[PDB]
Amino acid sequence: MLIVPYNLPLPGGVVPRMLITILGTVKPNANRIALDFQRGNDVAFHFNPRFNENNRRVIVCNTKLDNNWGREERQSVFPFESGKPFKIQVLVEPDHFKVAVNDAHLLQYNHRVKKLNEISKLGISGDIDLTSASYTMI
Ligand SMILES: CO[C@@H]1O[C@H](CO)[C@H](O)[C@H](OC(=O)c2ccc(C)cc2)[C@@H]1OC(=O)c1ccccc1[N+](=O)[O-]
Ligand SMILES: [Cl-]
Repeated sequence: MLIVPYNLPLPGGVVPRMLITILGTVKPNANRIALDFQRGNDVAFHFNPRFNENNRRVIVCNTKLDNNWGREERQSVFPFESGKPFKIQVLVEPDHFKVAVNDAHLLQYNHRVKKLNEISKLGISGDIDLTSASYTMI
């Protein structure tokens, strides 16, 4: 078990066939989770489950450039449950991040930040107990 917020270094950034696995349990009164794939201060890929946005559950994805949030991509398919263990897998492909939760495909997010080899940190934060965060080459 790790202390959140947690920074996972991604040395030399990400590359196609890099599979990032995040294992954790959602806290019982969860409001939000965030994965932030960072290129310095920019967020190439913000993955943000929201448990209570207007009494709905939604996943918000976005990019932050020069400290400005861009256009949101939203997904109502919401595989997280308060109190339950999850696995998030982010598979880097040539043109998008592919996200599967609990071995079920969830969403794709097209690369807005092009410099994948400079996306050198993943921030993990929010209402989770973090069990592990790691990556491998498939
Ligand atoms: C102004 O809205 C932004 O949309 C951005 C993407 O487009 C980011 O999701 C932003 O999240 C943050 O940057 C953020 C929020 C809180 C903390 C502690 C750290 C970062 C932020 O999101 C929120 O603050 C937010 C708004 C409504 C419901 C739930 C949340 N939320 O889960 O924080
Ligand atoms: Cl870029």
